[PDB]
Amino acid sequence: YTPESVAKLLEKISAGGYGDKRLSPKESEVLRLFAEGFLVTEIAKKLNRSIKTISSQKKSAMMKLGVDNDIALLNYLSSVSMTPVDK
Repeated sequence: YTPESVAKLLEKISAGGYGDKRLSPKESEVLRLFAEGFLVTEIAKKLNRSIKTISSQKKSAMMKLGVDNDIALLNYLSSVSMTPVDK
């Protein structure tokens, strides 16, 4: 969720993310729960599905946005500020 030195590093590596102005519906749901706290296991159980279709969906958001870490997606949603939770 929130480390301290990989989080200051990752917000310095990406620093923005203004390409596509909204990310796809299931991309935004899987990222909203990852950004809230829930992990790929609990995000799949909450959305009523397996960890495989969640992992393909989080890897579709990771590869479309251009990141190489799960914490880098959490930085992305805080950097753009899509949700009102500052995190």
